[PDB]
Amino acid sequence: QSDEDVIRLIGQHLNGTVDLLMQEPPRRLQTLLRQAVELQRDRCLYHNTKLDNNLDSVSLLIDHVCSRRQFPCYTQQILTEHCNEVWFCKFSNDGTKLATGSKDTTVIIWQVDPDTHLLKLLKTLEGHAYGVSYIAWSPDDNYLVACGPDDCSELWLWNVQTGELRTKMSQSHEDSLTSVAWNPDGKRFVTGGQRGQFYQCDLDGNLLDSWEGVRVQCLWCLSDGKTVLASDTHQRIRGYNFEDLTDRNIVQEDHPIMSFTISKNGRLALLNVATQGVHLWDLQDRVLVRKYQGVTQGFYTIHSCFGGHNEDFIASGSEDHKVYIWHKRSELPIAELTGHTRTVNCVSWNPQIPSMMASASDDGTVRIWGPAP
Amino acid sequence: QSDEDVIRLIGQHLNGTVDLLMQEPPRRLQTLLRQAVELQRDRCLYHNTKLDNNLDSVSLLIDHVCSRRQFPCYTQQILTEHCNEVWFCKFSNDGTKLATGSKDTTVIIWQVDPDTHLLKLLKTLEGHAYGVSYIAWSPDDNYLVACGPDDCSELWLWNVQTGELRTKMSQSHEDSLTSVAWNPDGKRFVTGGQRGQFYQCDLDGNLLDSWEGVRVQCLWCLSDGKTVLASDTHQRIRGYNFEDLTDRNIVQEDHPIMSFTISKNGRLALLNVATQGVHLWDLQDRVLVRKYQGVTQGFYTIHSCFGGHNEDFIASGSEDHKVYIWHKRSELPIAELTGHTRTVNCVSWNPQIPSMMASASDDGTVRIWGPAP
Amino acid sequence: KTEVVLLACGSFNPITNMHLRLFELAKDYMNGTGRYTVVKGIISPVGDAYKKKGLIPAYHRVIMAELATKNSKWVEVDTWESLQKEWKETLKVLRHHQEKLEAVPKVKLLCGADLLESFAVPNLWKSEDITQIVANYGLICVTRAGNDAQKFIYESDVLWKHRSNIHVVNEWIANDISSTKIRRALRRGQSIRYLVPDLVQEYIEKHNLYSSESEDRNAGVILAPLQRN
Amino acid sequence: KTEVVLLACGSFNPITNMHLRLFELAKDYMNGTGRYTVVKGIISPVGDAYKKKGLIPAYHRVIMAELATKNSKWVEVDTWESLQKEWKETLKVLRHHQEKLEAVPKVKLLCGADLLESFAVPNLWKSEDITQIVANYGLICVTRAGNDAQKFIYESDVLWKHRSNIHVVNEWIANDISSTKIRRALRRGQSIRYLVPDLVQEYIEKHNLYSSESEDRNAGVILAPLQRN
Amino acid sequence: KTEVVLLACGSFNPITNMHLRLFELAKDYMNGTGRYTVVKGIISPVGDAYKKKGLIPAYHRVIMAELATKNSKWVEVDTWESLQKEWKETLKVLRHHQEKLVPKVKLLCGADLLESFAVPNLWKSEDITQIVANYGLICVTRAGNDAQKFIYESDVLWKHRSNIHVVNEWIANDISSTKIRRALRRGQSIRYLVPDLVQEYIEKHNLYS
Amino acid sequence: KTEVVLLACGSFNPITNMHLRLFELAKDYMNGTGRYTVVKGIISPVGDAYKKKGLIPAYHRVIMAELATKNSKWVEVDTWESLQKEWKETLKVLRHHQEKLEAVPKVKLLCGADLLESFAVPNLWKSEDITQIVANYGLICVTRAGNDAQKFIYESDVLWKHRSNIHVVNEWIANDISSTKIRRALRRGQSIRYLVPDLVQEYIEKHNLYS
Amino acid sequence: KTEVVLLACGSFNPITNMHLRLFELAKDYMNGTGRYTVVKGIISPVGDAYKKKGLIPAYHRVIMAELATKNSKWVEVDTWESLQKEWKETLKVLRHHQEKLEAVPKVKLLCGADLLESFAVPNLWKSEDITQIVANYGLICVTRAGNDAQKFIYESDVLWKHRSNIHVVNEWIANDISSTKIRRALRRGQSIRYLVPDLVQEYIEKHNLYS
Amino acid sequence: KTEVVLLACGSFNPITNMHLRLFELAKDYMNGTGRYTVVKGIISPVGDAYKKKGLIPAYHRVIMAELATKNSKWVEVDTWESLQKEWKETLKVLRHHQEKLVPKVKLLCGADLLESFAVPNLWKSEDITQIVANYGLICVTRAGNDAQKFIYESDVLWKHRSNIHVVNEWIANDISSTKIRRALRRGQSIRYLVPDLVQEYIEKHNLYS
Ligand SMILES: [Zn+2]
Ligand SMILES: [Zn+2]
Repeated sequence: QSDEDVIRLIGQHLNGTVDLLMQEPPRRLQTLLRQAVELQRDRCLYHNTKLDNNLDSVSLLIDHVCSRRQFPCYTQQILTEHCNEVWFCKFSNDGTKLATGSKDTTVIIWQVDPDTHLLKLLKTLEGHAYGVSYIAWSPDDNYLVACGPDDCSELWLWNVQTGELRTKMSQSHEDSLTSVAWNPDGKRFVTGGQRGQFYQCDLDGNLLDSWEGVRVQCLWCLSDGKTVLASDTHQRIRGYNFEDLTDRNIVQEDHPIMSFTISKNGRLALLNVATQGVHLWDLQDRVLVRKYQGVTQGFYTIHSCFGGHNEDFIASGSEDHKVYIWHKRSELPIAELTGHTRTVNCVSWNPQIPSMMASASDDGTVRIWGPAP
Repeated sequence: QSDEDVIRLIGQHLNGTVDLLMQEPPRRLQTLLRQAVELQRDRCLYHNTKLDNNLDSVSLLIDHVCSRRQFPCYTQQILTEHCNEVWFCKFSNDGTKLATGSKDTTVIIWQVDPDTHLLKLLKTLEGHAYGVSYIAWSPDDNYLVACGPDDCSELWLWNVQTGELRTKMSQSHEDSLTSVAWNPDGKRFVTGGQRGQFYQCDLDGNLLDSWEGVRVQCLWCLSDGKTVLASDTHQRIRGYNFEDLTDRNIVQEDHPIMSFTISKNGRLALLNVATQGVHLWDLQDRVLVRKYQGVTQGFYTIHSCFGGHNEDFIASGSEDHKVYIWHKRSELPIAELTGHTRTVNCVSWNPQIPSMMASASDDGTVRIWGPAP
Repeated sequence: KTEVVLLACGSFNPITNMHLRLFELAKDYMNGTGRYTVVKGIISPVGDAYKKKGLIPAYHRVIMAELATKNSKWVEVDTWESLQKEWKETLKVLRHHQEKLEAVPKVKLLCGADLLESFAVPNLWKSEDITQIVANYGLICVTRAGNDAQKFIYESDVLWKHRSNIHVVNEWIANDISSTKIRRALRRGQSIRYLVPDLVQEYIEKHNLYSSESEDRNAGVILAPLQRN
Repeated sequence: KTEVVLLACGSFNPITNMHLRLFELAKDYMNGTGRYTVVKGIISPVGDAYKKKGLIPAYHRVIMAELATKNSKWVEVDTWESLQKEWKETLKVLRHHQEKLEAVPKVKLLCGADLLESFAVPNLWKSEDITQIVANYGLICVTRAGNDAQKFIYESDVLWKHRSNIHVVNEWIANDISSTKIRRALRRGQSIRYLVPDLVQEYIEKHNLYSSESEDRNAGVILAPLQRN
Repeated sequence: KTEVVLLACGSFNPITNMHLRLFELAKDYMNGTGRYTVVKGIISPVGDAYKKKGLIPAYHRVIMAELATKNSKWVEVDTWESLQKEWKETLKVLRHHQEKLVPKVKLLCGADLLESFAVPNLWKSEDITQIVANYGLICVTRAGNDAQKFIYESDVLWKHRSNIHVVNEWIANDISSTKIRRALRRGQSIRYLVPDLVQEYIEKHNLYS
Repeated sequence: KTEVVLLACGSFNPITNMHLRLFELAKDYMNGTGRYTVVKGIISPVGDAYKKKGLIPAYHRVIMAELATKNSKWVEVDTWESLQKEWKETLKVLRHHQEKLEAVPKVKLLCGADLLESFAVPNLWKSEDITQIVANYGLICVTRAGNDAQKFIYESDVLWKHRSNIHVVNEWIANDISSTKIRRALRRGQSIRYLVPDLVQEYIEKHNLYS
Repeated sequence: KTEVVLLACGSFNPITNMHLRLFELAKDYMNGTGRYTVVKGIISPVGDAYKKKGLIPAYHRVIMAELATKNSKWVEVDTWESLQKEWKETLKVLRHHQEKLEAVPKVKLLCGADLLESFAVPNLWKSEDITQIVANYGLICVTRAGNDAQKFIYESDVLWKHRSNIHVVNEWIANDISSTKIRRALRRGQSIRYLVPDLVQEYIEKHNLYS
Repeated sequence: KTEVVLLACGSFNPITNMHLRLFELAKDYMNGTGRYTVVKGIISPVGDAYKKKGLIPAYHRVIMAELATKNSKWVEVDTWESLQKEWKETLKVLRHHQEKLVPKVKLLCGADLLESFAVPNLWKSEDITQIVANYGLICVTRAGNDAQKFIYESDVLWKHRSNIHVVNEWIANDISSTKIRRALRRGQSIRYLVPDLVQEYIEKHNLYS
């Protein structure tokens, strides 16, 4: 019966001396092993979907698991150096540098030592009057643009090489500039405000283009070099193209869109929603994919991010004084790690090093998360 | 490498002459086959979780699938015999008989021929003044109790053997009796109304017990012979025990509970919810399990049921003039089969024959569903 | 401080915005005086034995009131009164709720302008009942016109003697969306949105509760307290 | 029949229940007259250049109005007016919306008791503008007191001559929850539940919009139309 | 533009200036509505079969109305109700004139008859609905909110609200018949209250004393 | 008993039934009080020297007033006031008519309920003027509401000291056809028949006075 | 000029400043018109034969009224009405006092604004009774609102025919201390000082009349 | 039970029955509240430094008030404001009596002073808040809704609403000083409007003519 069937299958597979073994469908033994490997990958919890998917080069003696030793779960450094709050924090494009923007007057650069993956203050920048609320790094990490709260009528452009303030910009006193986005060309940026200003500006401080009629909250310049995604007030994200003056609709929601981020593949959008949690939208099909369950977020600006290898994990902050991490196939959270006292608003993930994470709190801590000891 | 590892595993498994085969962990080849079989079962769509789960007696030459030939998808008979509406329809406990309750004056018994699985009228019962809205069969299918709409102050107990009306019951003219439930002893029944009557009555027409303070909508007598589950007005299902006068809380919801059914195992509760769809609650842990997505149901009484082998499929009606079926592991519907004109409210499944289904409509049809041709 | 539980027993046919704005105002006033602490409010619709004109059966109104107070965190819809076979006086239901609260907050009756004016209608209230209610439990009334309530308290003598237990609450943000106007608008076929919670409105048109036949259903029948007294 | 698009341009600081009950009443009346077919309504908050007293910035009010009209199936919150650098007169915004609707329904201004009374305030309206508005587009007013509107139309002459385009709509279910009283109650610390949609209320307490500092922000500054005229 | 005929069915004991002002106001409003055209107005005094109090014989009132309307160009007096020996109803009279008269007839009244609709159990609701639906109503009042208030409360009137027109009057003119009779009883002069010919007639015949 | 002559002033733009009814009510009250015998009434339209208030030329109003009173018997129209090159205070008119009559019945002024109010506004009437008017000739006030006139008399000190020479007559018929309302009705082309004497209506229609 | 004697009736349970102020206002008005000379005022409390309305015995009220008018000069308390075994209509009281005075000044009744209203309710007053009262003696009505009294006179035919014998006096001080309100204040133990003469307050406190 | 002293700061030209009725009503209400005890009431006429119109020399008014309050058992008249040669403020006077007087002082007024709080830019908001918070207010008004209306509109008053008591008066007594002066000017008798001793004093000295 089953034993004879298994013996027959093994004898067929060994044909690739079975002539004496016979006395004593297409290739079928292999596909059973492939299905077992597929189930093994499915049951894996902290999986990684690159070089491990769409492959048939896995061992068979021991069941497949992925290591969670390289996974941020243990706090290491509490960079208590600011005074009032740490509103924002973001890693550079190269992974070497971190920039944390506080509440009073400071954006601080922390350099990591690749020998030991530990951070140290490098240089400090002052002069901001109403605080720092958004930071955008240049594509080559040579300049950073820093913008303050909703009533900041000017923005400061810096020079990370030295710390000197290059030409600041201010079109008018009655203005608001909250969001910024760099261009892939690395020589222009698009700034936008809540009042209605939606500009297109040169590095030296000139103005190249502008629009009217749209109250933009968050911007993002696509890889095509021409399209800019903007968040509206009617709970939409729309694509705007200059030199064509054209606009198109790709996302519509039922609540304010507080913040959004776009993956490096330019395919998915991860966005926070007020009175709900975190949503994921596919722009090609304009279809909602996931609705991750559980974040205490009312009408408050809370940023989230992608992370892991091949953009596999989704990290976010909340008002529970905790930090949430998700795997991109599950409703429920993976690890509700705690440690903060006040609220957490600008959690971030290292782009290059896959095991460094930053959590900026409301009490002035920039707690750094890495592998467990 | 992999080829040598596979050869080594096969050689080890064949040890249960490999001595010449060597020249030319515990048992590991078997568990790979078991995992492949588990994945095969997982990918199966119209699965059956009995005698096929918790077993290791499946063939390995051809991938596992379950038949769809035995699955209700094609209409066969349109029993257009009533006049106004067909409010209710239910199969007997033995599977041989069907009872359909109309709007004007009739409950009609249809007998099935086991040779060809086809239905024919057997006997008719008249006398009801305000219509029939709920029918309950005796445990041995010897009597049925019929109750009308919300203002029916009397209920009719019949005799399926002959059709003679045994003692009808009416305690008072200012009364309402809508829901009924038989006892496992087969000699008493619990009736209940919207006004507040909640009785415990003998077959001959006497009264044995009663409660006060509860407006019951739907009742269900458990297998323990003492406990009765009742649906309240505060969106709850509570357990009541007589001879102890005790009550306990097991279910709480946020919307009216229009109807509910309890599995033969006395473990799960399948219940409709107004302004949402169909919910499943585990009574032991008092935990919601599933929230099946998509049924057009406002403030209207719509009944659903369990079905299939080992209570595997979940069937329900809706106001879309369609009928929905679900597998008990998925959010989305399995087959949104259509055919009706007006609304569908009392869909039912045969208890014994696993391929017979009844759909009672609002235009006077009792459409019978069976296997596709 | 002392703990107070507000109890409202009326008709609620159907429930509107004012029947909840009353609770909000009462809680505001009681917590603002620095001498009380409101912890609960109760809605108790009256049964069908009241024999009023155009009164729909009880369970419809109970389900309406339950739908209205779905989001509120301190208001319940207890329904002991409605299930009694015979009509129950106000003193009896007050006593029942008070003695249930023990087997400690004090229960206080929530009232309006109409009931204080109805105290003067002959053969509608027993004097012993009136003095018991005003001098054993309490009475809170919210009115458009403060001077009308003060004047009516002044004219009598039992109310004046027990006047330290009657708190008059003024309200300046006007709402007079009475039930009769709601029913009249609903019969014609207008829209009653933004005067009732949405679920109540959807339930109303789903069941088609209010029409001329229901409106003209109790004509000439003596009101229940009058017949008994 | 003819198609009507109602346009309401006011303050909406903050939006309350009447600002929607007005649309419901207007739709009821116009569909019941048997000569019109209302298909859309528009809310257009005024910009910050109006220089009124205690006016919060525009985007707060726009987001409030968007939250309020989330479930409505025929009401939009278009905001072309609010983004203009300079103050725009009523005739200009009416013309803009009408000519946008083409590049056909007729747009009709939705009004109340206050604006028809404000027509008489000197140096607040140009006569050419008044006659243009009343005899080219239309005017609908809903009032507590009908005779006040009729009397006001009677006294003038242009309004009387073009009186077939002014429809007075009476309302009998009272609601006068005005914005000033809402702000006053919100400043003290009372509860404004069941007078505003819940989302607006939660957004209000979250941001702490209304306080004395926001209230005393425009004192003595001449109102924008008066300065320009 | 439809052709409409106005009908007044009152006691007219006696006739004063306010009734003719009512006719002028109703015609002005109806022509200015933009969809109507008034062609004829009829005054029909109530007969003496009513057996009321203070009601003089019908021939005197008919002669008084004939004197009053002599100078008008479009108002006429009909003398059929006075000659009937049995008290007929309003609906019967309206039907009779409609058949005798194509233009449609309409009824002239004030705020008194609209209120008198709503007294407890006096008129038959079928009679009210036939009067309102088949013929119509013009309700010229000195107060505007009260007529709409009465229409709102009454279900039949609200159901047939399209056949009722209320005309606001903004000139105070309250020359009721009772006040005129009281003034005449004591010898007070009523000149310029009543037309000259009919005042001279009353002074000559000593109708009231 | 004593004789008395009633004199009324104003603009009369145009004339309405209200003014004629005012003479009739004043005459009835004076004959009924049992101490006087009214013998004459005089109407004095204002001339073309007053500040313009939409006032048509004097001769139009004068002939209108004559057409109104043609049927009457004891009412006359005096054109002396209209034929003057300078505006005259009403005290001068009272004095002139009294002097003409002497060349002797007392002259009593006729006024509405608004003159009593105007007596109190500051810097409009001289104290000696009001003293002369109320002490030498007197007033008759015909009002729709009598309480307000009594209140106006009560506050003013001169009127209270001379309260015996002021009479108040109640009007129990509610008809106040104000000249402004009828002028507005004329402007819109409406019909004013039965509110103004027939001859005056015919004349107004013929000459097309207001447009 | 002619003489006149003012007579007032009622119950006076108790007596307040309102009634004395009514006497003073009537005297001032009557002397101010320059046709009369008031010489006396009489108060006649009702005796213990009327239907009870919470009325204390007659002698209490009589001595209270005497205590009130002890300081006054031209006001007297007549106890003939109280010392009778049968209730008497006010016409009989008027006749008796007029006969006593003759054994000659005219007697004028004093009444408030409520007697005029009571004159009109059906089946309470005989036509001949009102005719005699208004034609032979006359009334003086002291009212807070004068328009309503004039309206009440205007409708009633007998009063209009005898309107020359009815006088109306306006009260410009708003104080109406009704006996019912002050009785209620006494019942609750509150203080009524400065609303009633000091001697009467002391007497009421001493005997504890109302409780 | 706290000890409270009532203070009246008015012109009192002249004194009439309503002021003493005010004192009686305020004492009755305060004792019947259940938490208070009145021990003394003070009347302090305004001095002659005001330089107003119709204000007689202060010594005459002081003598009049002394005559009026002679028979009372708990009311006294204070004569400090009259003797001051410079016009002092209300808050200064309240402070002076509080230091001279432990019982707390409170102010007696009507509906006129509560309204006069809200005139545009006359008082200083700090002054109003000290008066209301430190001392208190008793507002014996003939109208009840109006005082609460004024308290609702004013933010300071609503903030300090616990130190303001409004007492309703249900007996019409409107004997204002202006009406008394007008009556005295023309020789009208004012007996039973004003206490007997002070009326005799005025008649003897011919204060008003
Ligand atoms: Zn893995
Ligand atoms: Zn399967």
